[PDB]
Amino acid sequence: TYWMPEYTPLDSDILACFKITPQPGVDREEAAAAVAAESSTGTWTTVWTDLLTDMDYYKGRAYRIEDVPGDDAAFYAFIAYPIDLFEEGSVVNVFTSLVGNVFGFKAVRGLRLEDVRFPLAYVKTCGGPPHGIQVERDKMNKYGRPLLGCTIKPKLGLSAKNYGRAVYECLRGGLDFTKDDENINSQPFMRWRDRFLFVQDATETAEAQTGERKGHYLNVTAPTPEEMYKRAEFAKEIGAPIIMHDYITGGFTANTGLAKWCQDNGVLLHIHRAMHAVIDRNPNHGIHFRVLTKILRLSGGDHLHTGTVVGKLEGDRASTLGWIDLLRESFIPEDRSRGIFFDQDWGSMPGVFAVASGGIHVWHMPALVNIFGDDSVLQFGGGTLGHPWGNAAGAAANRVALEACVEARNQGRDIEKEGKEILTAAAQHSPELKIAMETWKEIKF
Amino acid sequence: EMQDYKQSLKYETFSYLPPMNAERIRAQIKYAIAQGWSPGIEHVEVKNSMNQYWYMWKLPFFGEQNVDNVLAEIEACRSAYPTHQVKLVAYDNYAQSLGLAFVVYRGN
Repeated sequence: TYWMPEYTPLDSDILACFKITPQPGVDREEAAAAVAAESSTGTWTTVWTDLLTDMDYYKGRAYRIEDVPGDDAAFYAFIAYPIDLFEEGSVVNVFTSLVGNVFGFKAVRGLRLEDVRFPLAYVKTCGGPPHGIQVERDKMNKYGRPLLGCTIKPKLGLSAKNYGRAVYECLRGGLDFTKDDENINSQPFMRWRDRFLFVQDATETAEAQTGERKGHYLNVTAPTPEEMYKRAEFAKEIGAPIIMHDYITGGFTANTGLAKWCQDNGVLLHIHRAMHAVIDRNPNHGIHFRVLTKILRLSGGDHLHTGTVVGKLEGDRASTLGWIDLLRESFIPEDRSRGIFFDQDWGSMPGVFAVASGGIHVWHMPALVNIFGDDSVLQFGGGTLGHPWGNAAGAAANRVALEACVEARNQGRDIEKEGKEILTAAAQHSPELKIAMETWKEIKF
Repeated sequence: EMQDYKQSLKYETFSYLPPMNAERIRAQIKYAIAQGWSPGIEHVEVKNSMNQYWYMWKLPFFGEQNVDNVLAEIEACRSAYPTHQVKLVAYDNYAQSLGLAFVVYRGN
């Protein structure tokens, strides 16, 4: 009753693609049907109350099975769910319905949710980004390049005032943003109200001395919603332009509320993806990051960490580029090479800045600019704070490298091919960049 | 051997590079045009550089394919407002954004 190979999905249906690794011997159509049932009705055996309902309507149906290229032990199951199975404007409900129970199904060795098609009629019920890329650029007055940020380290042990000192020195050197670590909420060594006040002083001081708008992603991730909103309110009260939330660990209910609050109060929202690798790393069991990307765009954020792309080998980058498109673009066509199983239309829902972070330094700049283009935030932690002349100098080196790569790009140069030359030429006018290049040059013995 | 970082006011994109000569400015105009963006010129008093709304010089140069005419207008705007900061922008109608924006003369 759940395997319906003649079913043509409606344009309003939510669709899911599950990669199923069945127990050897289990019939593919039976497994697909079982996953459709558990993720909609939960059961195969009819009880009398079922007969009170329109059973043909209110069920998921598996409508297509495909081989997984390269993996004979698995198959893709495509399942369609009527739009009415779900609470409107609720990523929480869609997620709970799709993934609440089925991952424990004992007749499969593993289940992986690869993609979910959110129909436009459902997308229109969700708040989405508080601002999105283009509004954020207008509010911050920043055009024509990627934005630059830095996470303050160490993550532990700094007072509010010392933390603010680090923030101030980074911002004055040319970074647009600094960032709270995901684990910085309110700790004995640095209580949140003190952090917010000293960070805002740092931000204002650096802004005055550079004449460029600055911000610092103040983490409002908190034990309860009351605390989260109190911290968000205080950021607004003191004039902070941007806050941060850990959407998976704080959770989707909290995130969606906070994003609505940010939209209502003009505050930008940076989203950290802490814990994603618990869920998204195993290729045979869990939820692919591209699904978590769609969920965040609907729940809402103005920036989202996406991975750096450059940290993977050249043949392994396509999926990352796919979810970056899902995050930023209005319409993303099906493309199996990039792991996009369904066309995804966002309509007019704005895109979200892709944030590249993790182990990057000035020598990655040409590739980062080429791969991400302008609507990205490039975060440099060790690559700013580790500059031998300190944070302002570190920031300035990254800023010069970025601007030199963008200018070269705009001139029509192949900036990856000519990256060393572009950086070297810029370093002739920037002592800070010249020594940064020395600091992070890969030494080969 | 540590060198102290010298603080000064900045002016957004490209302001961490040396100021552009004619050749470098022309290359940016040609880029903007190749992207289908409409060049525009703005100016403002130095103290008001952070304003969201600068004075527009004439109107945006819609359909303009001639790089030299845009550069000539930049120079003409400078002549009209010799103490002002002068910015080149390029309007992207599909994004409702600016594809490019930078300060050509930093003001005085």
